[PDB]
Amino acid sequence: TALVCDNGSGLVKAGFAGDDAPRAVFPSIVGRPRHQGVMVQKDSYVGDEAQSKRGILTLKYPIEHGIITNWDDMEKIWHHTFYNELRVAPEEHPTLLTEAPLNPKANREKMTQIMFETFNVPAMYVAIQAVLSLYASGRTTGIVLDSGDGVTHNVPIYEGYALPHAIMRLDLAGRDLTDYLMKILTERGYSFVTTAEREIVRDIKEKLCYVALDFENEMATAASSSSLEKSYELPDGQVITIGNERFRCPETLFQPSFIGMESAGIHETTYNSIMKCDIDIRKDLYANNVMSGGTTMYPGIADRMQKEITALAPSTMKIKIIAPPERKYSVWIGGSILASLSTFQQMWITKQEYDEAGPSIVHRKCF
Amino acid sequence: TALVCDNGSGLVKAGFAGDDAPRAVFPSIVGRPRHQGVMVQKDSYVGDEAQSKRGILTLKYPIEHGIITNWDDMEKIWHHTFYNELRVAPEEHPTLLTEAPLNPKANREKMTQIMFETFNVPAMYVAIQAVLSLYASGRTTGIVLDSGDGVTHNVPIYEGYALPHAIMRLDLAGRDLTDYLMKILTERGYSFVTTAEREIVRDIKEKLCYVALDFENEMATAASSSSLEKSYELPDGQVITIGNERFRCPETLFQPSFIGMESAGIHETTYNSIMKCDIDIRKDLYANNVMSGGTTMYPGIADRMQKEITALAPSTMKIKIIAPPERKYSVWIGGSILASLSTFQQMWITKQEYDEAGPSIVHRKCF
Amino acid sequence: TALVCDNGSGLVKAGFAGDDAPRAVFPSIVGRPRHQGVMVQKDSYVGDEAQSKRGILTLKYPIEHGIITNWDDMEKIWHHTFYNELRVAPEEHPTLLTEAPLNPKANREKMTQIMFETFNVPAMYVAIQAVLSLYASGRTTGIVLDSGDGVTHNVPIYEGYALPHAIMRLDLAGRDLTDYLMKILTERGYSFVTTAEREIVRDIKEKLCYVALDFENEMATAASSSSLEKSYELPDGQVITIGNERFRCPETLFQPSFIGMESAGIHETTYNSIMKCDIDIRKDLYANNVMSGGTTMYPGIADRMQKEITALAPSTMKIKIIAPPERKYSVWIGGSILASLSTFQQMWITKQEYDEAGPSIVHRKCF
Amino acid sequence: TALVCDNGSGLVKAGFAGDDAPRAVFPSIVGRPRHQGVMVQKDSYVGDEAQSKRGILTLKYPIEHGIITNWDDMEKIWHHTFYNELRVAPEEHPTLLTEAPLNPKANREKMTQIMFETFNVPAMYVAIQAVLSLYASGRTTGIVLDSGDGVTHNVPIYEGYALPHAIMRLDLAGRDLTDYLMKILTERGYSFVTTAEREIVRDIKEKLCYVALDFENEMATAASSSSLEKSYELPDGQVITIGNERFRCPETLFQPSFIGMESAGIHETTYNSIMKCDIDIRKDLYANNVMSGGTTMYPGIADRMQKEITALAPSTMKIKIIAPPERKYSVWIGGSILASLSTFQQMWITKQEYDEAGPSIVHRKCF
Amino acid sequence: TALVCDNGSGLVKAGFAGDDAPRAVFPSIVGRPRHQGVMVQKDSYVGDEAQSKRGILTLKYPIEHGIITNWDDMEKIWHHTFYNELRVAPEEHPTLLTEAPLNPKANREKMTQIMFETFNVPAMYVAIQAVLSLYASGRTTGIVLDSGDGVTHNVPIYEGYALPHAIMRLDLAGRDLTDYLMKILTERGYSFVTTAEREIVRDIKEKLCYVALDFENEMATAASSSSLEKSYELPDGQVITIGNERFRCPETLFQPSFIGMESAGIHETTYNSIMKCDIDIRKDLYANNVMSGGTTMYPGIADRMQKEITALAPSTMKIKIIAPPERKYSVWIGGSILASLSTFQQMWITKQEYDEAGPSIVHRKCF
Ligand SMILES: Nc1ncnc2c1ncn2[C@@H]1O[C@H](COP(=O)(O)OP(=O)(O)O)[C@@H](O)[C@H]1O
Ligand SMILES: Nc1ncnc2c1ncn2[C@@H]1O[C@H](COP(=O)(O)OP(=O)(O)O)[C@@H](O)[C@H]1O
Ligand SMILES: Nc1ncnc2c1ncn2[C@@H]1O[C@H](COP(=O)(O)OP(=O)(O)O)[C@@H](O)[C@H]1O
Ligand SMILES: Nc1ncnc2c1ncn2[C@@H]1O[C@H](COP(=O)(O)OP(=O)(O)O)[C@@H](O)[C@H]1O
Ligand SMILES: Nc1ncnc2c1ncn2[C@@H]1O[C@H](COP(=O)(O)OP(=O)(O)O)[C@@H](O)[C@H]1O
Ligand SMILES: [Ca+2]
Ligand SMILES: [Ca+2]
Ligand SMILES: [Ca+2]
Ligand SMILES: [Ca+2]
Ligand SMILES: [Ca+2]
Repeated sequence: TALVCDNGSGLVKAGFAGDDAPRAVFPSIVGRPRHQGVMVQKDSYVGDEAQSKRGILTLKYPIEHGIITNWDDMEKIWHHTFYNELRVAPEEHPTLLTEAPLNPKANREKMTQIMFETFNVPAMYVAIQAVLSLYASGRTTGIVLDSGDGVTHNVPIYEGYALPHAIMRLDLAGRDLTDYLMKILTERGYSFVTTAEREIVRDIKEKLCYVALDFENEMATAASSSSLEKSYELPDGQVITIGNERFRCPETLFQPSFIGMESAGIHETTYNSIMKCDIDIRKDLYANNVMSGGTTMYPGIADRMQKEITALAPSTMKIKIIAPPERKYSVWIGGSILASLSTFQQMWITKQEYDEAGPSIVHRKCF
Repeated sequence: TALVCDNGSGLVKAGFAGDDAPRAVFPSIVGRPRHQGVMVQKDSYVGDEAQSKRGILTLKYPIEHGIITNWDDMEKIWHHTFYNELRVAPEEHPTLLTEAPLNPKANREKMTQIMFETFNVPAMYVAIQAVLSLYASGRTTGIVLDSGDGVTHNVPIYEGYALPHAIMRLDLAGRDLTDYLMKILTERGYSFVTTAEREIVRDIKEKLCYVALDFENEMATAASSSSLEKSYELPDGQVITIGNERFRCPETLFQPSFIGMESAGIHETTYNSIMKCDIDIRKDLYANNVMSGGTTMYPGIADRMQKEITALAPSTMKIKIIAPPERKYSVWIGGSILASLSTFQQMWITKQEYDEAGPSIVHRKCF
Repeated sequence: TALVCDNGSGLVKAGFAGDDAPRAVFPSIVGRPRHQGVMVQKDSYVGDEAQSKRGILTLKYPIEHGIITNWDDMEKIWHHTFYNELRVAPEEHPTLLTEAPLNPKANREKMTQIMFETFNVPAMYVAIQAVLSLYASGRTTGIVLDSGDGVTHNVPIYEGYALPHAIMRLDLAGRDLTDYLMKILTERGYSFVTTAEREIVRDIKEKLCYVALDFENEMATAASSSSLEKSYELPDGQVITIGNERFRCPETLFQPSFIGMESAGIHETTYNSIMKCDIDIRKDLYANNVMSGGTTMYPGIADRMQKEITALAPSTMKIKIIAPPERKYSVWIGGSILASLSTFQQMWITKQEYDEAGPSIVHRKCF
Repeated sequence: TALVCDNGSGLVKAGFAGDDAPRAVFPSIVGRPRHQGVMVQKDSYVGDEAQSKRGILTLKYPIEHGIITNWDDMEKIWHHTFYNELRVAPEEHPTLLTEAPLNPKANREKMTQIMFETFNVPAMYVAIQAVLSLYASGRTTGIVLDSGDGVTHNVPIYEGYALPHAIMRLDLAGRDLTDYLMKILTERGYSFVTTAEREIVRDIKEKLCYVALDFENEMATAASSSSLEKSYELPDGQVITIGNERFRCPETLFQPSFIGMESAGIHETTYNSIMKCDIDIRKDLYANNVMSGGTTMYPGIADRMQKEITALAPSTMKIKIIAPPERKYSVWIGGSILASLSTFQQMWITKQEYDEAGPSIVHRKCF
Repeated sequence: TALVCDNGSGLVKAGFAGDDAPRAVFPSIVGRPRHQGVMVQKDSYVGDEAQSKRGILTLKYPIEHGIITNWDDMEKIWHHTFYNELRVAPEEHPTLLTEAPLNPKANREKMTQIMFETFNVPAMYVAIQAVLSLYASGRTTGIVLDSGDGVTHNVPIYEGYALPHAIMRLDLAGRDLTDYLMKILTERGYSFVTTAEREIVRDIKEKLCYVALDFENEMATAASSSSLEKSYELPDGQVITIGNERFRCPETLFQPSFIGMESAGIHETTYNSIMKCDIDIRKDLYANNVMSGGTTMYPGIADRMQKEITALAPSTMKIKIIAPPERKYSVWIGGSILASLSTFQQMWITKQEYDEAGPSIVHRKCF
């Protein structure tokens, strides 16, 4: 059976092809002790173990904005995934990996070299995340908006054909929203600075943040009463209360100037991607906006996207946002479907054709 | 076998590693005759012999506030410990010594030079007292409050890692409480002035003093009736009676302004040490307050610490004070466990590496 | 004429706009008697009077890390500043106040409410300290590194435009270095514990501490000879000698792990702030590193910053550290220039627009 | 007008507030006949009358070491003071009384009960003797060394604030020196045994004893020649000659081991009191050593104290001993100043607040 | 062999060291003829010869109250002791002499000068009588009450250390009791006036006097019946009868006011000496009251001392009076033990060190 490993900037989603859910979901973090040991303990911790000991660790993400920046730490995470989480021998399982579009070419070349020389997989494949999200929705046409921890990207697909010139990629996703929430939480006197405290702010974001339908009207409501304020208990028992920060943090997705970026929000980027496509397919793309990734899980984000794109598109077009309840795992679920197709069993990069072409084989066999 | 010698400001606790109790416990005192001998007697007396002849001696503690101030007298005490109490040859026993944190560096350097050049030990090691107390409790996480005769100090440890920036040290312990009891005993007309009479007041403190749960409510009870008053027979048959002095003396631990100190009490110091630690480990520290040392042996001190820290900590935190019945010997018991570990046998400072680095070897091998 | 009051965590710098130096510079401290008065004396002392009577006082800083934590004590300091130091009526002087960036919003709201309701100023304004430092240097472009007693912060400014997303703030400044010096002075047997003795250590720091160009090479020099050791006479005539503590204390600015912080040093933070800025302005920022505040007054800190940033920046960039000799008062001097500009006279928050908008007016009129 | 009564162990100093000298100075003695009356005389004699009839009386001091041990005899002395010496009605005069610090609490409680119930004073107050000595010197800062007939005590005061934890009390004063002189006078064959003869030795002490600057060098001078020997005529015409006894008797103040005491001399005790004070006030205490009491009236004691403290203090400190010529009455003179202050008229313990609180009112109204 | 000469006020006890009893015991008297010789006899008689011819002699004691008042007569007694009683050459025997404590310094200086220049002893030593009594009892701890013919003195010794400040000396002993018995014998009409008749009264005292357990109850018994009356035959055959004089004479030891002295009795003096000692040794002193000297030989004096001290001491203390049957010679027996110790042979004052230091050598070599 094939292995499906979705190495996100934030989480590792790993499992076996054919299943309906990832078997192993854990943070893509490596932690190392920052204090001195006095009781006569490992050199580093990975995943959930690093998350539970984060009080005495410095946490490092080896993947930033979909790009692997620390290959020694990324090998620790893959090793932890295969041997400790899946408890499997990689030498007998074809491994399907994922990647954001418009990534550096050396990224997937080094992924290929490590899978074939360090883990000795029989075959591997690198798919594009947004394409897998369309497999999970059971569609062959649609513009996918995938937003994870590192990258937000749009990929328009029509009848199984990608329009690569219309692919959009924005280096603004969950981790940037977490950093922004940390910044605006200082307005109320709350100081989160360490990498461990960043994990606390991320949990605050996932529980209390939501997308306002009308941002300026929501800002007036939060300034007139405390009906929007909610409380959250920190790990040490302290209770913090946040008001408009709940919807100001996800508003960065629609107004990237909040964090100093010049790019347009995800609604304009989606519309700009559709407008780069041929005029005869735009109507089908307007009706099949597929959202995937953890950053699309904010309450109200589908209604806001619906409202924003409707204002940009012609009035006669039917705008439909497809937001499945399980869209946090759409990339893995789509990869599980793809790796189980009988038509896909010819698409694997085998060890034989890697030995005669080097790691550059991945560029002429994977989109 | 290894020797474990806990040189406290008040008592010497010495024994062999692997045992469950110190073999030799005696006062860390040197006494010299202050009168003229007329019957044709030693130049000085050490330990229990000085305590039994204290009527004609001036008693001197060579260790004050965990710092050895008289090295000639300290050598007499170590000599008495090895040859008279343990009856052992130090040249064939690795010796584990203890020290309070944040001590002067010359203190443990001169300890190393004396052990290697005067007693010619094969190896030695200087541990921190609070760390050894955590070994004795069988824990790897907790904030240790060790209070002996000289020093009260807090050391937070999480998963075997010390947080040195959160270590607190207060030069207020048993000997300061004894001096304060001597002062407030003059309110009833009892005058203790000599060093021998200070030993009598110390015995009064250990037998009659206790910690009040509510100090101001206890002061009103002692002022309304004599139900709190207790009697004590002096060595010469005189009987003294003390009332609120029983709980006013240990109250100095929680209100150091009684003796003119500006520092906060041991409850606030414990809380300040926890608040200096990372927020993700505070909950485990709140549940693992370990008390050790003779000054934590007052009846009611665990209930008072529980009450005081609960008022400082958030209401959802579970405050648990660990006060073992044998906590007066926790430092020695922990040192006996550490010196018996197979993983510790590489941590000794051997005579070979001392001959090539001098006494400064102790700073890069001992915490 | 306008009043310029720079309320630092450590010092109050106050004076009149148009002058070239603050008229009143005194410690931002409130002292209260901790002993019992027996001679038939005020309830509290402020500023220089508290510093001269500190032997019998407990000293409190109302501002910690640029945040006012005791508003009753802060009102005493402002009252002392206006009526006793400047000897002025605040009801007839617009008051320019300063603040660190990324402060809690309630801080400058309560500053506005006190200035308008307690002191009844006609107008006020809250400026950012680093921006004022750029006014003092006569520049419109540069990255300001301001480090006082409470906060170290970087603000990059290009052609008069701030890049707020690149603003960095580190809660590590002079007071943390003083606390660290107090800790490592115990290595030589010197014990400073009281708030009054902390003022002695601060004076030791300002006179003997310096920044080593190469820290590890300086540590080897101090360990081989006593050429680096210097003496200092305490107020009671005792003489202390310190060696490597002279440069170990300021080294915390470049290695915050000395005090248990995870953040990067001030050189990496400066470089990270420049790298967050647009690529077209980085060359001008590299050539205009402006240092201000008392914590940048260590001998050798400009040469060390020059060396550290040069190692981080590309080799073709010209790194220039601007360290004026009067940079301890740059914030006040810049505020004196700003409050005297004819273009600034429209920027004041007047009492009229405060009466119709409440203290929240300060957020939409002050950066 | 207020009455100022300084009840010393040796002398009663009584007078009216506002005066510059006590009106009544007489010995605090009660004498009773020890022989049989044959001529057909009182039951007891008080003060100067007991001193003139001491040949046929047994003399008793009701105050020993500042503690009233015979309350029936002490009432006789107070009665003699009010009605026979001052010739006044105590029911119309507030009475200021004095006491040594660290006295039993029952001492000043019974003083309060007798003044309010036996003599029916309208108001009373119990001051500390050393504090009054500082009033007499016109100072608000200084360490007072008061040594009378019963108690030697040090009280450091800074800016009107006492440091109670630094108060030192030594039960070694004039009466112990008299007893020691009686003992060493037997070396020359002179035998004084009765209580009446003790009064003769006291007069010898006050006339011939002095403090040697260098004791061992003075002992060699007295052993080589008779230049130090002086004569004294006893009441019966016999002439005695004393040599080194002149300076051996006051040397007990600096070497209390002469009379079997373990405590340090008055110079070390003064230095130990200063060293218990905060480091920032020690320089002012070194320059303001105030001496008071009859036992500081030995010729050369200020030069000896100056020499001894200079050897203990750092070389850069300026040691200044303040020894007024009228320092034998400093306690009374200071009490006369205090009782005449307009600010003190609220400090009296009135009869009204004594009737509602009992004699325990004196503890919460008097230091 | 060494000579041990105990020169008491009443008797000379002389012998050789190592023996268990003095070889020569005779009265310390010199008699001279007071009538005219008519038969054609010495100029003076010494010792037993003076006692047998006392009818025609005037008897003189050269020692009064332990002080040699007639040095020409004392030389006659020493000459009689060496040549007539011991029949020995003093030039070949080290001589141990005794003395009461608190004696004039010239007394033992002139003893040293006479022994070295008149008798030319090779070495000599002056011991304290009470210390020798403790040697005789085989103890190293105890308070010795030695009462001879001239002096009653208490010396507390603990573990071989004397407490000189607690030494008590009372110039009331056997000779004062003899004089008092002579006075109260006139109540019955018996007149003894001459020095020879004083020797008769002394013999009456030694045979008939005893100490009453309860004095006032014994006085009532003697006044109701004649059961206490005893008879005594004078040398001329006359028979005298005495009643309450038997116990009134020794009662002066417990009530010195009988002879006009102000001092306390021997029981209070013993208790006052113990109370001057450190509190930790009082229990051992209470259990080791050693009595010595001829004046402690009255029947019932140990039971009376036991009863009197028990009433003064705390009820939990065990009072034990050690009264050996041979305690009349305890000083000599102890001196015989001391002079025979091998450790004492370095303590002698030799003729060599006397020739270089003069008679003042005795003060820095003898206690
Ligand atoms: N309920 C939620 N609301 C908002 N954000 C969420 C929620 N759940 C997860 N996220 C965010 O989604 C991001 C990563 O999710 P995921 O789609 O797995 O991306 P990746 O594949 O990069 O790990 C994280 O930054 C996380 O904060
Ligand atoms: N039962 C008790 N109650 C109160 N204090 C005690 C008790 N037992 C011992 N102590 C105090 O503990 C102090 C020293 O104990 P210890 O922990 O051995 O410290 P150290 O290691 O410094 O000798 C002494 O000052 C003693 O007075
Ligand atoms: N010469 C110096 N060397 C090192 N530090 C100094 C020097 N002078 C002042 N400082 C430090 O600067 C800090 C505060 O200076 P300042 O810039 O006025 O800050 P603030 O505005 O917070 O008062 C103090 O902590 C002080 O110790
Ligand atoms: N000139 C002097 N020299 C030495 N001692 C003196 C002199 N005058 C008085 N004294 C001593 O001072 C003591 C008491 O003086 P005082 O200060 O009045 O004390 P108190 O208040 O206890 O009576 C007496 O013991 C006396 O012997
Ligand atoms: N049995 C006795 N009862 C009472 N007193 C006695 C007795 N025997 C001797 N004494 C008295 O003891 C005194 C001297 O005895 P001793 O101890 O030898 O003293 P010293 O050494 O002064 O001669 C004499 O005064 C004598 O009266
Ligand atoms: Ca993803
Ligand atoms: Ca200890
Ligand atoms: Ca500042
Ligand atoms: Ca006095
Ligand atoms: Ca005798």
